[PDB]
Amino acid sequence: DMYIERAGDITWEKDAEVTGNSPRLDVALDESGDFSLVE
Amino acid sequence: GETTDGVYRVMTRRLLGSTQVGVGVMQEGVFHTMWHVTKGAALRSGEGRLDPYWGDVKQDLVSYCGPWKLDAAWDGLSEVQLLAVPPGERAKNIQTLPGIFKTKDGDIGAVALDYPAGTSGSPILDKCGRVIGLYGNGVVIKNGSYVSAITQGKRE
Ligand SMILES: C=Cc1cc[n+](C)n1C
Repeated sequence: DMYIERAGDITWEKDAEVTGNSPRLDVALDESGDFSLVE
Repeated sequence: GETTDGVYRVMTRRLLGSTQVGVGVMQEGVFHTMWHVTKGAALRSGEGRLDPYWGDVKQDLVSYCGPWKLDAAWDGLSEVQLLAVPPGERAKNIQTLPGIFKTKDGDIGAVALDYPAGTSGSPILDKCGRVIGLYGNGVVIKNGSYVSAITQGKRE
């Protein structure tokens, strides 16, 4: 039995921690909603 | 139950203790999360019940109490923020420039940020605070790192 609990407001934070790269990938999406890499 | 707009944890007591299986967005009276978090099951909010209203395994999305309401889209140029809600940890904003998933049916933004499975359903926002999609359905690339699609539904 699943339940939900509030965790916060949805707002943009000025000066949030900035990280992560921006990869460009060729992918396939199957009927089960799974993404996979195309090579 | 609590119907205030915002981000929420999705919990279960089926496993050991109380376990966070994902996250979602309450907006305009509708609860939005990824299909793989709830598997389409009903949810509790205090003493009230949230019933599924729309869902799609392929898109990996589900809405409760009404139709999908989120319709903002990544502009393809600007940095966005993941409002990560990890299990047992405070909600935190992470800013990043999305990458791209190129598919035979078009291109989708993707964020290269790695959080526990229970963070699935966390919202990705633009600079106006609009939800442009949910984090948690993606792929593991060559060097073993996680990249999530920016998954957004259609507002009918
Ligand atoms: C939300 C994160 C997530 C979803 C699936 N995986 C493997 N990971 C790390």
